[PDB]
Amino acid sequence: FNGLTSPQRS
Amino acid sequence: TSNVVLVSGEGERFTVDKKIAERSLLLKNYLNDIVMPVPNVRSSVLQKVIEWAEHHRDSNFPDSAPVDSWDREFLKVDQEMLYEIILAANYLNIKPLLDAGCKVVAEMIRGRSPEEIRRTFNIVNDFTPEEEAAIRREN
Amino acid sequence: NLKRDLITSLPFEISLKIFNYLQFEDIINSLGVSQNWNKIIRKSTSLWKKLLISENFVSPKGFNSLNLKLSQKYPKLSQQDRLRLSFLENIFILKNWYNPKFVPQRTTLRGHMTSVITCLQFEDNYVITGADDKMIRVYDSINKKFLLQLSGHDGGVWALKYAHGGILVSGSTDRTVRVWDIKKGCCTHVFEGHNSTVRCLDIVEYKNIKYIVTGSRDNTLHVWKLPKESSVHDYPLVFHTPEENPYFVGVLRGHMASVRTVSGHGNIVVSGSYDNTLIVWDVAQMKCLYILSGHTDRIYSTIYDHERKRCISASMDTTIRIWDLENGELMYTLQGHTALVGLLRLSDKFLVSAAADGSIRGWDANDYSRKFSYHHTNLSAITTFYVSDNILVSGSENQFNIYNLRSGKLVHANILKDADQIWSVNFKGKTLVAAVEKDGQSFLEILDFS
Repeated sequence: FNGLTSPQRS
Repeated sequence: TSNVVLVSGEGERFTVDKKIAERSLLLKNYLNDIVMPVPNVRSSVLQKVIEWAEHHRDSNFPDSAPVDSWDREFLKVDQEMLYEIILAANYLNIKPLLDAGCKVVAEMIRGRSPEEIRRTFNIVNDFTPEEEAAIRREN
Repeated sequence: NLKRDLITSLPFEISLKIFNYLQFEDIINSLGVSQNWNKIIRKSTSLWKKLLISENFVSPKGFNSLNLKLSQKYPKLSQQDRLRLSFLENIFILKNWYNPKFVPQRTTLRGHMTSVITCLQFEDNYVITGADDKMIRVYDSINKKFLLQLSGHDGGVWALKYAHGGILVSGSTDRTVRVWDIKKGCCTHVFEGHNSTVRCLDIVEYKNIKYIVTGSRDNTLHVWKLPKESSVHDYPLVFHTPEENPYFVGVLRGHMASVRTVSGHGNIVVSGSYDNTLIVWDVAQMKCLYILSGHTDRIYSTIYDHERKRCISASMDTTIRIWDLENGELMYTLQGHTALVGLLRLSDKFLVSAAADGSIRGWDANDYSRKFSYHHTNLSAITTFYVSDNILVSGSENQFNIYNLRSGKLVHANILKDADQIWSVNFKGKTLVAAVEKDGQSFLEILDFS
């Protein structure tokens, strides 16, 4: 985990 | 090397090296435009100013910093004398001396209560009992 | 005897010089010495200006804005008294932040339906949060309570920006940009146009007109005018097509990958992308000014330093780059992290960066010399931090830390001990807010340092 949450692919 | 003569308000002549005396920006500008009057400055006060200037002949000043140990002992005088030294430095335009004197006055105030400050300078507490409390609670 | 009231006797400017050599405590005591001393001290603006500046409560450039704000708050006080009252309040608050034996009052409030909070704004006595539960929640930071939930997005909310007067803009995975009015408790505008997730956004004001700039996973940025308030509808005003949207300005194409970060001021906007490049845009001309190439991996964060006309970029390549926006040239490469650098903040004196290895670095905001260095002891990735000239607050898994930037020392490490994650942290003055996770749920934490 790099600390930065990201949305999932569309 | 040449000298200038500075005359105190008591009419007393003080001989001092020219370049040393140019510590006073008033004197320096006076030459640029030899005896220079220093009206309304007591002899003993002028004498102190010169002593300070001769001591600091090789001193370089900017441009908060604390008072140099020689200055602290030199400015350890009675309040009237300290007052007049400050006024003379201001008249003669000697900023570093002016600064030093102001730092010494601030040291008299530092960490002291209002009552202790009053005793130091013999100041009358002219606050009414009401106004005194209102100021304490932060105006 | 020979005693003399030197402060009264000396010319005003000289007695003023004396007070400038004193600490604020001595100045406060001096106010209680006599009516004349009291008058002399409350006469100077500069005295209190200097103290405010010396404690980093304000910058020279920020002074005018502070003064006006103070006039609005204290209409019937002189400028001098305004500045003194401001200073006393600020120094009281700061001392609490710095006191390791001080503990703030804590308010814990329900968060979102999901445990992860994606974005947080803290302005104007509002705390505003977004999550992947498609909701936006608004809180009152004064009374420390929940106000209302803003619903309408058909996808998760991943970007939020507060404008003014209870107006806010959001970006979502539903590809829409939404404008909200808090005081009406509804969405006023839905702007469509993006062909993918709105990943980031900023709002700029140029020539007294506010513009919205939105970065997306469609590799583009869209520019929109922020709609003005109404006087005396069918809310929300939906705009399915950009060309038929009078608030639509244009599209900024240039990036070959998702636009991850955006930072703007006035007519200048900087975007950072997963294509390892940044672009400096002129949103007045809708034209590319510079392409900042050189990073060898994804750009995760950028700041437009408009005061110095520079750009700061943070990358997965572990480097931070400083760019000169007068010529588009590289100035400096900063190497103080060994992992993804995804977080940047700029205070008046510090550029601050945080990395996925748990490291945090402070650089001088002007010459980028090293000012401070911190590391979360569990070596977990930094998820969030916030900073001023005086205080750093940082968060990561199981850790929430408050640092004194003057002494360089940790003040508190356990205030939010029960938190499992810190998703977002923000503070101003006496109020510190954090969106956290605890036992599979999200909460909003509010800490009060008054």
